Amino acid sequence: QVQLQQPGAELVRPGASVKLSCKASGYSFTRFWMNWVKQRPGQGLEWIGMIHPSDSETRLNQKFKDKATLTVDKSSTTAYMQLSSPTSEDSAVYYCARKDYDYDAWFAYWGQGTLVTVSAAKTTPPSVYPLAPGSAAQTNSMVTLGCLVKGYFPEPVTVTWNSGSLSSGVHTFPAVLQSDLYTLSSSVTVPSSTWPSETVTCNVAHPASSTKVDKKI
Amino acid sequence: DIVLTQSPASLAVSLGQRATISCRASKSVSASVYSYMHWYQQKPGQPPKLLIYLASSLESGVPARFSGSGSGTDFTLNIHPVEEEDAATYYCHHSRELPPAFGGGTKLEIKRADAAPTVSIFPPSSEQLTSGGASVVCFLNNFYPKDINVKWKIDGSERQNGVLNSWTDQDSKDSTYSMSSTLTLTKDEYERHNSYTCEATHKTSTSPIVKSFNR
Repeated sequence: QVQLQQPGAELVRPGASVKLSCKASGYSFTRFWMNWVKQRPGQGLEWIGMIHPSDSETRLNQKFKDKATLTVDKSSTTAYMQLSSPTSEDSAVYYCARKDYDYDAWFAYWGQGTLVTVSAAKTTPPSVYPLAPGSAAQTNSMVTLGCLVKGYFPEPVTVTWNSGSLSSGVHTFPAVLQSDLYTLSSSVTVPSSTWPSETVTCNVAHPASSTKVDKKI
Repeated sequence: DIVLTQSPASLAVSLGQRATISCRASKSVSASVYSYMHWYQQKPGQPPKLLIYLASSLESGVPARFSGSGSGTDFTLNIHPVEEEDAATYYCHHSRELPPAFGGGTKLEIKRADAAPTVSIFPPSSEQLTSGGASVVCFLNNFYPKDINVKWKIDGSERQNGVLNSWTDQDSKDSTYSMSSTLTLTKDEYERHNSYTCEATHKTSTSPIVKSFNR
């Protein structure tokens, strides 16, 4: 199974540099060309640069010229892209894809993606809190619960209910940036007969800080 | 180079109907009767996925309802019949010249009947109050269309400050919308008031939907 793996996210300060890795498996590494794409939320897709892994021949965009440096490691079957001096505009998700050439060149596979946040702030792990109704009139046969995730930088953060045991009635709301820290909430709706017997837990995981938080409602 | 202009920027089509999205190129991508175009589908939090290549050719594994047509500087993406799972952001790509670029994007939405929101309000947690802060959250789920407004009323008086609202995207299977409203206050601000009310203004209810609790 052809796959392109990438890190979850990367935090960088203004004026510094980053090195991103794209790992290919299940297929010959040098037999294809590695390409990079930039996606900033709301902006859409933007093309970065392509490279020939065998000879390390590069073609870069006039926009990204001198901003990015492409290199490959043929021993590890991994491709690298170095970005110098990221700015507030350079914050975005980066993808690496294998472009398949038959006549026209499309992308048959895409990487996992890496979120690059340019900021001077330091990683803050999230603080999870349970949300319980504590009251009701017995007007509903379903029980709604919620979980608050606040005070964490940078994005993203994983939120599941009972380690993903409940895939239904779950809603994960996008995060809102307040006071340099992101805050989101999530809700789950379980039958009124399930809640008394079964316990509902909020499973939160922060990849950057490598912390896992479990709070029972 | 070759620039792509997609119109419209957002489209809404009812289930069972046909969805047309145009991708116009500044210069001709046609080469030897074979035009360079690619239609990609990207759902939130995922990389794009190929649907039609060479503008005439459906990729193996993609449903037959996806198709494309056109030549030269004019191309279209036709989805008939549209399904609830088809809501996503579509892109068009051109390999003809260098550097390659992608279109502006078109967000497809499904048209259905209206739905009223389910309002649920959770008072601040005992753990958060121990730290000195207080956060009251109000969840609104399964309401269509997305146009809605929430108002916080403490002891019968409205407070517009300290509110954080977040709207979700269209649910693939449900095709509904959900939002949450967070009103942050300190421990003293929370203990000096009793009634906390969350209300919702939606086109399906002449009067706001009242949900509240007493400290």
